[PDB]
Amino acid sequence: GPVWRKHYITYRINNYTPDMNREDVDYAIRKAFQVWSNVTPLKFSKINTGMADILVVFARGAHGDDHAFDGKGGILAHAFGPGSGIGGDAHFDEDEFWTTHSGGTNLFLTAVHEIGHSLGLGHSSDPKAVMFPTYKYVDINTFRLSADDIRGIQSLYG
Ligand SMILES: CC(C)C[C@@H](NS(=O)(=O)c1ccc(-c2ccccc2)cc1)C(=O)O
Ligand SMILES: [Ca+2]
Ligand SMILES: [Ca+2]
Ligand SMILES: [Ca+2]
Ligand SMILES: [Zn+2]
Ligand SMILES: [Zn+2]
Repeated sequence: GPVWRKHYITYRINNYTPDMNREDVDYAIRKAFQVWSNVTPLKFSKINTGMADILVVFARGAHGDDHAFDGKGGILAHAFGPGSGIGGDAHFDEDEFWTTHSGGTNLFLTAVHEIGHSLGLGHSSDPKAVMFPTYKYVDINTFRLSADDIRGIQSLYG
């Protein structure tokens, strides 16, 4: 599948969930990109204007693509693989309740998984991997990529 053919990648947060403090949204997404730059040659930068490689969106229901959201629960988020336009973009379901913690849905952990998709990673069958296809909460202050995640991303970059 496609991969980014460049080392400097930009992102942009299109809008903010009302579920969280703004600076906490900024930090969760930043930390989530950091998980992947930790183990690859990629560098991620947040821009506040113009076109970014990865647009970060909060939206509910039908939101202008072919991956409608489904209300609270079920699908939490989705992301497009590397490429032009909507490629790379990561959408988060506003009908979920995003948090910094174990309540509602953890935005950081979700974003790590979704940014894996934005970078061109598929799913792992290992329940310990962040790329396992089903959301499972782990403590975020001690989060670490599984060895399966690392081999997956390192198969694509670096
Ligand atoms: C359009 C969707 C069907 C695909 C999407 N779905 S998801 O919201 O169910 C999702 C989100 C996060 C995870 C996840 C798994 C492990 C750790 C952290 C997040 C898994 C599934 C996904 O796999 O990213
Ligand atoms: Ca949902
Ligand atoms: Ca894009
Ligand atoms: Ca919400
Ligand atoms: Zn979408
Ligand atoms: Zn997934």
